[PDB]
Amino acid sequence: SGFRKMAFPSGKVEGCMVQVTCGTTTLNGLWLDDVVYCPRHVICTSEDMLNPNYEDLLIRKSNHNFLVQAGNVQLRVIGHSMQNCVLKLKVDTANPKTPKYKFVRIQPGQTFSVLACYNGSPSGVYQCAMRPNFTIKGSFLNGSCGSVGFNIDYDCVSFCYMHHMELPTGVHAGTDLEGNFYGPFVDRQTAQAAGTDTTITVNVLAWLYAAVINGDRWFLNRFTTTLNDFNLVAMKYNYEPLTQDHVDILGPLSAQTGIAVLDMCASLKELLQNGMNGRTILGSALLEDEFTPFDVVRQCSGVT
Amino acid sequence: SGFRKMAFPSGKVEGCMVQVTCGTTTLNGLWLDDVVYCPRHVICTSEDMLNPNYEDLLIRKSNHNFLVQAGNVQLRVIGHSMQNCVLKLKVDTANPKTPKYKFVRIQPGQTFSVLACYNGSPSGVYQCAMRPNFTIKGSFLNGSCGSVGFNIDYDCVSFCYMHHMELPTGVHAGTDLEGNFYGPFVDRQTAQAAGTDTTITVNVLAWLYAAVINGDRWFLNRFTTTLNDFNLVAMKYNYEPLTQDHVDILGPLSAQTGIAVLDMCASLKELLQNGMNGRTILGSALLEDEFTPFDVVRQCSGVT
Ligand SMILES: *CC(=O)N1CCN(Cc2cccc(C)c2)CC1
Ligand SMILES: *CC(=O)N1CCN(Cc2cccc(C)c2)CC1
Repeated sequence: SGFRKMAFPSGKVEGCMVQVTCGTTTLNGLWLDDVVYCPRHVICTSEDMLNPNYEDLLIRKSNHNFLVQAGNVQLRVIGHSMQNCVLKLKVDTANPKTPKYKFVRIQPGQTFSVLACYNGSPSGVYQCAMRPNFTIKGSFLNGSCGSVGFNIDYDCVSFCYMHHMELPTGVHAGTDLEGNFYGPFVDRQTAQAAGTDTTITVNVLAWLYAAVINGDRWFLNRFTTTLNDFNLVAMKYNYEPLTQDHVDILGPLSAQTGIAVLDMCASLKELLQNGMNGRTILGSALLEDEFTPFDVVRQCSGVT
Repeated sequence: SGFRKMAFPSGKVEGCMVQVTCGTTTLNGLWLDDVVYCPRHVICTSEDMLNPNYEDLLIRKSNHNFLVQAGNVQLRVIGHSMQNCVLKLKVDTANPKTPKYKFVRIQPGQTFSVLACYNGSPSGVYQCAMRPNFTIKGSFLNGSCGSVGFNIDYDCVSFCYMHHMELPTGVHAGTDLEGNFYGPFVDRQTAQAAGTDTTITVNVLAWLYAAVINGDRWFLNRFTTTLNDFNLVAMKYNYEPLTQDHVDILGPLSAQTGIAVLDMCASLKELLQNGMNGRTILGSALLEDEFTPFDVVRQCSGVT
């Protein structure tokens, strides 16, 4: 029993982190096989960051200008290329700690673990969600860029995020491992405002299911609703619209608890309309939206 | 910027987890050098758990009855002993992945990471605090026993917790790695109620400092207080008394922010007396007490 904001064990990713230095700029890289992936802004001075021409800046860089250190051992760079907003550095040595891996581009509302790193060294691990506005609410200081987000399926790491940017509002933007930004963001020191941070409705409902499974049941009421009726309330409260696909995805939690998805929708409706009245659910005084239905099943079933 | 509930990277501990099976009971063990540490209740049937005599039960067990598996490789048990509520299994092979380590017995209010494991396999990592009633609010299913809590100082893992028990109220009890329970709990299926779960005041104040550093400042007010005056309010709200030792420990956060500890006490006082009025601090609608002053400094300074 108990329900915690839980990250994947980070060991397999820890074994992949390196330091990348180009001139005076140091950030983190991800060493998989004989390729080191890092943000392309490693090649910039902060002077460059106002309006960098990455293709022009990269012409001035040779393989020997990319200093790649894995622990206290230097890797030999034998090629480099830009793919979107990441650099790929070819090294002469396959990472012996390379796990089974994939590169995935996640959807908004999907959760992942971040291994925060500085100078190629792991500092901590936490759980994030890709927000509906394609930002993430992370914990990233200067030097953290190139830190990655991932999911683990038994022995396979799916890398979904690399950290590139802090918006002036203190939220985070980054890329998949093909170097494509989530959302409309660019690796430029410019006016970039996030859109509406809407609540991930399917995640809240999953977490209400997690609450019932763990004995927090005070919010269960006598009501039901319809998708259309619920969605009128969701709109009013900046909640994502709930789709039949979302209902289908909650089916297993519905089955385990015997609470129909639309009945749990009606509980959520009353919580939105009435608030918590100073009560808590799984130790929270607000509705948590950074657990997926898959996350709730996993934590409630104990998958390794 | 941003502030997250952050666990230590778990790789060094992942390399230490094994499966221990005694007859039909399987839980987790911690393999350090040539010793596997696990809860002594591995030797019980659930029949035994009402009033087990561990010394008598252990007489019936030989080295060959303790099946220890590290990945899919079996370890040879060459000795076994009971120390308090843990078994120490001597194996013929030093764990090659043994990190620099210590065993520490933590104080209430201290935070640590848990690597939740099932059948010797890591499932997830989260951050806990030893509560003032010597319980922890964890996420532990059947098979999770022998999962450990730890802190990391650069390259040294300090193991502070092993998971043994769920109280009927769904909170968690366990031992240090000398097998001494935190609090008054016993490894017996009996009536064991937790005392008052008081709020860790010094941790709340640290997290208010973390909020100010990260731009959440609405709760800062025009007031100060005294330790004695604050402590009258702390008592009323089931907050731990604040000591001058706590004030001394907050000194660095005081210095960084230029907010006197007693001024931040007066902010906390008004928050206790007035509530959040539907506002949030670092994405929370309640006062977070599972970050130590050391944790706030680390996350705010980026230690690896
Ligand atoms: C994440 C990290 O380490 N950072 C330090 C370098 N910064 C460079 C930068 C890139 C893109 C936009 C801006 C404004 C700055 C990024 C943060
Ligand atoms: C943590 C875990 O894996 N558990 C399964 C075995 N249970 C045995 C037990 C020990 C002490 C008290 C009780 C009531 C049960 C513990 C939980």
